[PDB]
Amino acid sequence: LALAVNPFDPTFKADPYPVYARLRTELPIHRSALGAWIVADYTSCDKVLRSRLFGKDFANSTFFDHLTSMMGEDMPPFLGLGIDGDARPFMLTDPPEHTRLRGLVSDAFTRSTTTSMDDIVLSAASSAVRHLEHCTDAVSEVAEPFPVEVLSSILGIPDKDRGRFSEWSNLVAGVLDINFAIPKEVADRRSAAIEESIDYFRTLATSGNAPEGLVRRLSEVSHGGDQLSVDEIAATCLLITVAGQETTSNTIGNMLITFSRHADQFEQVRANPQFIENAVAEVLRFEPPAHEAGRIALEDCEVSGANITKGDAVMVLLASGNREAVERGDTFSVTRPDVSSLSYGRGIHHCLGSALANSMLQHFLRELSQRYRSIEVAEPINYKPGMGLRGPETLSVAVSR
Ligand code: HEM
Ligand SMILES: CC(C)=C[C@H](O)C/C(C)=C/CC/C(C)=C/Cc1c(C)[nH]c2ccccc2c1=O
Repeated sequence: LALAVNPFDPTFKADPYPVYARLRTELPIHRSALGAWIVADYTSCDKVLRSRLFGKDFANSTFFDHLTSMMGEDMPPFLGLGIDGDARPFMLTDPPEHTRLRGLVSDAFTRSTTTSMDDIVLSAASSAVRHLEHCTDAVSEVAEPFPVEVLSSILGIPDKDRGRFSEWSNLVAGVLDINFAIPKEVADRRSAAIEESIDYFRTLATSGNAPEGLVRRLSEVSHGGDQLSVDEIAATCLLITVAGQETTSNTIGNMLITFSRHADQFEQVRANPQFIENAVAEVLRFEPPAHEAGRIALEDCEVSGANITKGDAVMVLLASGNREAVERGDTFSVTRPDVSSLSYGRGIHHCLGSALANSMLQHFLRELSQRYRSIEVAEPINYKPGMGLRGPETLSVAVSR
């Protein structure tokens, strides 16, 4: 009973795994009575992410009404409060809408993320890996600019707007997570940036020669007469700008913390470079940037003797499931000839950007291990606030050639 009260943030934040452990041995599923259900075991986690009895129409759910009443506080700007009720082009939706949007978007997205763009991912990774030896904070000087540079290039942001995009990208990044520890002027400041980047994205799309890249390809995509509207194109641009920022930056920070804590596993990478991909999957497993994915039951349901009611919110603990996805799951091992993970979700909503995040993370680690013999981060680590995401706020790293 005192286990439930334990998720979250009484510096459950700083280390949640032993508590995730308690959950799996004792209380695999429970009503949070903050509001939602909480799910901790690999098998049910997979099961719920995959099932067509669970969806993501979050704006039309009672969940935020409930959360807000419980918190006694107004919702901060959040992806999927959508824009004006319409959370749809944010993929916080179910078939047949999600199906239509996913198909059109992923067709353009892949064409903008092929091995032709690889050189610029490497360039961004190596610059960042290089910045690490003369930075004060690896979060704001290295992890956060790397995905901003990459996405700017994927999207075809013109040279002149790079400064504008990077500023927007900064205000919007926290709109991925829920955080009720956000003053007013900052909600506003962040709201303006949702509005201004949607304004800008429309205009770039309707205005022919957007450079080669995603904005332009989102315009050209056509599946037998079917095609994205211009508000769909701009909302998708924003979704992609938010989706790929803090997930990627948190993971760069967490990767760093993890090789600091396990110097031998790093040694393995620098000495065995054929394991670079397996190591990335392992970081993402051991320290995922998102500890939860969310679902809404579309139907009264049974998931392992638990009784879920139409319209209940279900919090899927990706971070917990992962710790039992492989044998000895509490050991960080980059040599796992395996790497089963929930960090990208499963089923129809499987992270669309996951080949790109993997590419980014792999080039980053490859440059990292080729450039440096050791990395050490100063302990203890301060983590960003928020409900579902986990990664460091600041980071001091010592590095050696
Ligand atoms: C950095 C590592 C990343 C992780 C750990 C991550 C994780 C996620 C997770 C947990 C979801 C929810 C999946 C579910 O509900 O089952 C998601 C969805 C999504 N992600 Fe990411 N992501 C990452 C990087 C990216 C990047 C770089 C992009 C874009 C460039 C991206 C674009 C999206 C999109 C568009 C969706 C919605 C998919 C849908 O509903 O069909 N992801 N990803
Ligand atoms: C998934 C979801 C809507 C969860 C809850 O409603 C709110 C919550 C506590 C979120 C924390 C982080 C979060 C939104 C995680 C899953 C997820 C990620 C990582 N990226 C996305 C990108 C685009 C669209 C949806 C998601 C998503 O749901």
